[PDB]
Amino acid sequence: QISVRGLAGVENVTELKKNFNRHLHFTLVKDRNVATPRDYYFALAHTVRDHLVGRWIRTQQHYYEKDPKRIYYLSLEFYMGRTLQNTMVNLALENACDEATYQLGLDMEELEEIEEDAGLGNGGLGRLAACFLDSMATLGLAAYGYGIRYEFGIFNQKICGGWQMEEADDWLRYGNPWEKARPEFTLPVHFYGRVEHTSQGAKWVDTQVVLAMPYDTPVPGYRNNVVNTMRLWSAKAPNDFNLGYIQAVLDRNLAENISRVLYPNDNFFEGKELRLKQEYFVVAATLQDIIRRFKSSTNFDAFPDKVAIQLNDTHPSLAIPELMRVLVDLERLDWDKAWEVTVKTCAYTNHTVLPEALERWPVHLLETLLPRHLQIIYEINQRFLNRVAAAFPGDVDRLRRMSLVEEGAVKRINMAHLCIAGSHAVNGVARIHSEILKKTIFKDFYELEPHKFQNKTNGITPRRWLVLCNPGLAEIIAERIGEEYISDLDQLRKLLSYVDDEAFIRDVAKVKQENKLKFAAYLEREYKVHINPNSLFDVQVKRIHEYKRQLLNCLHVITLYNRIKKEPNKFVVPRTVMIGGKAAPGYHMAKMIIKLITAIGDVVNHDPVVGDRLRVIFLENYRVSLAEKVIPAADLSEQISTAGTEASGTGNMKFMLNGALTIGTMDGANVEMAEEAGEENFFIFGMRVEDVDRLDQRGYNAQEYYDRIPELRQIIEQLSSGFFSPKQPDLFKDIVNMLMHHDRFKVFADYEEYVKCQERVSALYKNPREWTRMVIRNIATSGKFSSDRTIAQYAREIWGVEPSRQRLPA
Amino acid sequence: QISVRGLAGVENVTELKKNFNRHLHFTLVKDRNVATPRDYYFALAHTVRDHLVGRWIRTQQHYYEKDPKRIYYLSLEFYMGRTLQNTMVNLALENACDEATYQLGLDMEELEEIEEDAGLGNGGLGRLAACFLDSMATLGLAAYGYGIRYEFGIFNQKICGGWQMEEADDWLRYGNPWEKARPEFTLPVHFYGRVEHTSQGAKWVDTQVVLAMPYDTPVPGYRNNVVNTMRLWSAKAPNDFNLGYIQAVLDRNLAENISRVLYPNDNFFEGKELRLKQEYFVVAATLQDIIRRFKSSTNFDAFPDKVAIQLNDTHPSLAIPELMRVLVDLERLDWDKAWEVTVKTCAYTNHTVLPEALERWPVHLLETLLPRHLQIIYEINQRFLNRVAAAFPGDVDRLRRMSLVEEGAVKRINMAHLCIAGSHAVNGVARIHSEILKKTIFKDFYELEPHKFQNKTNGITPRRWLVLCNPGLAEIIAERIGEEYISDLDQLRKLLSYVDDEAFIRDVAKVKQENKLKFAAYLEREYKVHINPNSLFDVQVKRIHEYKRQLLNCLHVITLYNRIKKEPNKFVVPRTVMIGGKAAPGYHMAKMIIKLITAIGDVVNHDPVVGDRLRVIFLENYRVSLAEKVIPAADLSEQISTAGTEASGTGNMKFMLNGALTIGTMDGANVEMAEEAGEENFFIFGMRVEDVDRLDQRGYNAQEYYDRIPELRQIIEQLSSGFFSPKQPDLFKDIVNMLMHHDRFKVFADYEEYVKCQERVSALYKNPREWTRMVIRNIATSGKFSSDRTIAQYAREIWGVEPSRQRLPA
Ligand SMILES: CCCC#Cc1cn([C@@H]2O[C@H](CO)[C@@H](O)[C@H](O)[C@H]2O)c(=O)[nH]c1=O
Ligand SMILES: CCCC#Cc1cn([C@@H]2O[C@H](CO)[C@@H](O)[C@H](O)[C@H]2O)c(=O)[nH]c1=O
Repeated sequence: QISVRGLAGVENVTELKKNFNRHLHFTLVKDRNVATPRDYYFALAHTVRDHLVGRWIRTQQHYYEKDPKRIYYLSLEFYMGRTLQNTMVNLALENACDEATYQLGLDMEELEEIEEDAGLGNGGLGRLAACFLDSMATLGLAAYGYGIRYEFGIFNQKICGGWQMEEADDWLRYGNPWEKARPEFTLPVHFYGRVEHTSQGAKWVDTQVVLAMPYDTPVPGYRNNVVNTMRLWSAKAPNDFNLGYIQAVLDRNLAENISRVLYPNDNFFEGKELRLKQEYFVVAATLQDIIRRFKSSTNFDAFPDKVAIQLNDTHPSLAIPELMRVLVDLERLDWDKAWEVTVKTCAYTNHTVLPEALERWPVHLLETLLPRHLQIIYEINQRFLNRVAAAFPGDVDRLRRMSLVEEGAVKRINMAHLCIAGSHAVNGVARIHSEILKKTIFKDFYELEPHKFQNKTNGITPRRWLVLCNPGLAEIIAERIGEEYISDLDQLRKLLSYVDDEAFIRDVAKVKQENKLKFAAYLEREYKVHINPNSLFDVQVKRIHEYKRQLLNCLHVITLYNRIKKEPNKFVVPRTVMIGGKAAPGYHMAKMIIKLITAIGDVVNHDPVVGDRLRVIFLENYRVSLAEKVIPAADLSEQISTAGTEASGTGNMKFMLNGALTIGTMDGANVEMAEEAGEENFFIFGMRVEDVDRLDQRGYNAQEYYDRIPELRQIIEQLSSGFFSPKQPDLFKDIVNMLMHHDRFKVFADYEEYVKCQERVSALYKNPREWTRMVIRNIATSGKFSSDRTIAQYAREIWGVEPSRQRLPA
Repeated sequence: QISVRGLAGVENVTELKKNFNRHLHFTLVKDRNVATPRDYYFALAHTVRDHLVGRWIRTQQHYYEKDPKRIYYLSLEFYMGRTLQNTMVNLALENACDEATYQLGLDMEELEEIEEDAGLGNGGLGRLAACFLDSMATLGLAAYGYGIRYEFGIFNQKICGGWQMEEADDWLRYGNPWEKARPEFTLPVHFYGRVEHTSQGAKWVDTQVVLAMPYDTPVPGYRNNVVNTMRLWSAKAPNDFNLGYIQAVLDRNLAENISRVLYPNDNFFEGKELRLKQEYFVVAATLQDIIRRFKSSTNFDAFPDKVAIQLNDTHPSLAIPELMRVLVDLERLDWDKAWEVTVKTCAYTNHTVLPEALERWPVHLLETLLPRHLQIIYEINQRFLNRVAAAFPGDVDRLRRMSLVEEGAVKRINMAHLCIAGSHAVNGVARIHSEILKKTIFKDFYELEPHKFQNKTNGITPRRWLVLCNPGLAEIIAERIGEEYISDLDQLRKLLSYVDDEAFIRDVAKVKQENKLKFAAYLEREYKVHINPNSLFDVQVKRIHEYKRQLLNCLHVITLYNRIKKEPNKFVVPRTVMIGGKAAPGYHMAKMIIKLITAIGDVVNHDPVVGDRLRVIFLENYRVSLAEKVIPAADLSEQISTAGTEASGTGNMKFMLNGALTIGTMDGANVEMAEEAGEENFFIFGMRVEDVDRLDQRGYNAQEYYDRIPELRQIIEQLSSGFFSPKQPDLFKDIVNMLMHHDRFKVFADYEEYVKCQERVSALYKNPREWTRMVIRNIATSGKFSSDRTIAQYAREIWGVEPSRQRLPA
């Protein structure tokens, strides 16, 4: 069908069809009279997985023989999504399977829709993990993702009467054809117990044992025959466990609960024991696996030349005292030497500066659960604070600020402080974010060790986020410049000499129109909701958080509605405003925000005066596979975090890649996107970081905006008075209250400039042709935002390994 | 190698080898450098399972087209053991795989040893289920086993300092290649709630929902290409379940605990809620599956002509009120008609008369858990007691004795009474057992409905219990008479004209000698224990229970030991006495018995005066696959239950089939075995049933035996005084106590006659040739004890279907 989806050679198609029928008969134990479309999905999925395995085995073999430095990416989240289409794209099988399945009388696309998302993440942090893995394999690095195999991932979101309801995400119900259980590599992990001191050193004893059983998932590189491994641990009880006989067997579940469920908090710390067990679990089991692999090559000086461990935020920060524990207590190296190895091995990536998101573990927790690690942490803190003392003599306030140990109410360990002390490199995830670390929360650490601090601006994989979700756009780009851009995204610059080409202008507009027709139809079929496809598609999708200011967007929507009612017969550029995202379960304000959005939709969508000029849709169950549909269909990308709060953002990059214009604050990667496209090709508004700081020190008084801006006062009164909630007049008193008296994110301060920048957007949209040329200018400069670039920088500047675009033999 | 294991045709062997390598590469994702013998087992197992599936699909299809009456065997236990070798035997693949694996440089036998037993049963009742399934498939009946898929089966037994220790049997750890999950046929099952009465009839509401997910296991017939289905249900939570978010997800395990673990009590009732949930669960989910299958053929008069449900004891007795519930509350048939259908559909098999084993459920339990079923039960009891009243007017004591409802302390439902009332046929499991039912516990029910009562003497499958475990013996039998006996065991009679053939005598003795050498070597390799293979192998293996009188055997062993010490230089026929079996966890006396046995072994096995004349070995972890090794190696089979307590026994049959002589009481099937072999070819001793009854009514006084039998007094004093437990002189005071004052099983009363019958055994053993001719006479008359005969009788006399030895096409 389309040229970027590979060859459909007669030999391949005939071969695919017979393996499909074999799996249906032998693996699935069905015949064609009883098979449902789900069985068809599995047969296709098993048939596609056969193509990986040979490559997977050879790649693991090549690494054994060639013995390169290995990268270990430790993360509590891997937000993978579906694997089938991605696997086909990376093996060039897409058109062959399309053809093969067509001939069997099946629709491949209808089959793809049956696959469950692997939702083993919350949002951006877990999704960066997934892009990173795809990029490591594409660049031929000998790289292993390590995490937890959660039985339940991020919950499924349902809306009932405008409120979010949470349902268990039972993603394994039908089986997962992508994983291979490896019970032969089960490893013990210890908890509780106590520390004995001997002649021979410390010993950790009387521990409970949880077993960690690994599951391997293949991660294929783009068309290079590399297939790396994502290893996820599952918790299993030992067999003498407790060993009522009955009750002892039933209690085996208290051990296995460690890997049962992903914690649904995003940018918010919760200090729960079960979460700490999860953190230790992945770290303890992964380090033994790493040491084991290293011993099959006694002399640990070469350890840092054979091993890099990346920490995906502070979730796996216990890797640091754990590496020490093993090195000092079990291998019996002296402190100083183990410490050199540790620092040289480990590196730390920070993903936020929000105070409520940082990990600070109560000492009484570590004390019970991990008494040895606490001793090690105390020792680390003591020797660290002696370097600080020595370099800044007499500065006693520095010592209390830098301490890994926080005093006060209950003593806590600051886990970020631990990571900085124990890593040779620390990085933020966009340039402005990295500067903020150096200027604010990590300032003291920077003056002590400037050479640790770096930036590695985030990116996204152009395989999932362009080829896979947007084949139409990929195809027209490939007609003009070839296919090489898919693994070298900088090549999109060449699209700049097509900015005045009339055929290209029309092709970009045509693709966008198709994606919108397809998305509108998906809204009607799967959610009985009616949208006008000629409207501007104004979309904000990401987790629900006050810092992301979904509330700012709400105020704009209500403003547009009020203007329509004031002058009904005046022309306005019509929009569909879509907003989506999950709220963490205990986060009451986020849940109120979701309810406000649908309340606004109840009023606006049923006003006959509005017609099809304005539509407000809340997109249910936002997740990876829903992003692959809505992103290509969007015209305006909303990236409107208060400046200084969005560390980087990655959705922003998804939208730029796929031909939507961006309205955004100078926050996070937005600053670098605008700089790449040129600020003229970007809808920038609102306070900079500097302005936010000026307003803080003076005092943020919301009443001031409410007094000076009549459009805003009318919205607040409408909110206060029951206009959007006629049966519960006082439903939104929490929101108005926070807006008026405790807004940490200054929603009013950006309101005026946001509404005005929004009119500039509608104006550009009235001129289809200039809208599209600006789109071409975005797409054409999105190259920097490939995770291949991000990973090459990690490889050269942190891991000390060289990337490779070379094919391995087939 | 041996002719009964099929052809090894060049085409088959070449084909087997390539599928083996395919599975190793594609299913297991290993290559030959990294594979361990466990991977080899799996590759063989997957390669063998491919041969079933085509047959499995065609058999399920044939039943759809031909629409015969279906048999449903409902049981809480399926004691399957290993599947690989059995599968090869039934498909005639054994020598081909042997050859195929030989050429790949593997030992098939070493591979077979890696398979976990499916220990989803306790002992004889669960094992009869397994023989029955094999026989139903061999006889071409359209028959389905239904049960629970336990995550943990009967516990693994370890001995630590002579005491039993219990370990979780984690049989699924590595996966089960034999089962196919079928999550598409998940069914809801209800609990708790309450009953509402409407205009329209009763409604059961406000229930908790547990989902039942089915797993299908193939059951292949012998060489006839029939492959039937064993369907086992797993408990799953619904997704809105509880829906802390965290805690709600973790609590999903309270629902799934239903299928977590098999209750380890054998011949002992425990009234625990979790057990009742298990019973309802299998019954509720199986009946919907049955009704569903029946509707794909509204008029329920034909239901009994399309469906038979066998109840494997009273465990699934709730099938009766449940069938009523569905028929009356959901299909809205009137009471009388639903009741006719129910009785005509259901039949009940009783497996014991022991009072402590019978199920009597406290009403307060059914009331909370199954309020509707209780109402239905009350109604059943009322209409039943009106037939009784009408047929025996004024007999008020009969009414209290026959009531499904027992009065007293706490009210209970007698589940046996329910089964008799609601079934068209009730059967015991051996002739004497069936007469006892008619004369004692079910006498009143018999006078009301004589036509319900039948006998169906148990049997065992000659495929597992001869061909599979004893190929040597099968081969020499086949040389003389052909192969047809394997599915027509009555043909072994022909062996009678070989009783005076010198070559046959030597071949039978030679096989026995081989099995003993092989078993002795298995004892040294796997348990570092040293045995003399020229000794008589005296074996008692079965669950540990006072009724089975392992204690009687102990007294004999101690007697032999004391005779040796009295006259050390007198010749005695040397023996290895092996005793094995599991004790239920809370059954203190059974655990004392195990400890006594090993205590006897500590003394006897280290006395230099004894030499290798007497050895006492306790066989650890007795289970199905350990039975397939020890049974063919045995000379004397010990079947020594007090007369009237062993309903049938089936081990007894295993041993007769495999060339051991039997020492036994006239109990259970022993009566019919002796009658088939001739009492001269059998070592019968002790009280008959009549004698036991005479002693009861007079009073059993143990002191009397202790006063008259000096050999016995010496054993008791030795026990009392610390001879067998030097460090805890009083260790066995519980045993001596029970023996002296509360023996419900009259161990002393049979002691004298047992010791004397034992000397007669040693005497016959001194003359190898006459020992062997007696063996030939046993083997040759074991035909009656084929479960094919048992099942043909169930088919003709209860189910109303005709068996079929016809091959289905390949
Ligand atoms: C203990 C660690 C806590 C921190 C954090 C988190 C950061 N990010 C996102 O991480 C994404 C990947 O770097 C960024 O693009 C985005 O700006 C940022 O909010 C998340 O999506 N969730 C988080 O919990
Ligand atoms: C509620 C039902 C209770 C009863 C019973 C049981 C019977 N049998 C055995 O069932 C075997 C199969 O019929 C017999 O050979 C044997 O004599 C008998 O003890 C068991 O092995 N376990 C039992 O629990």
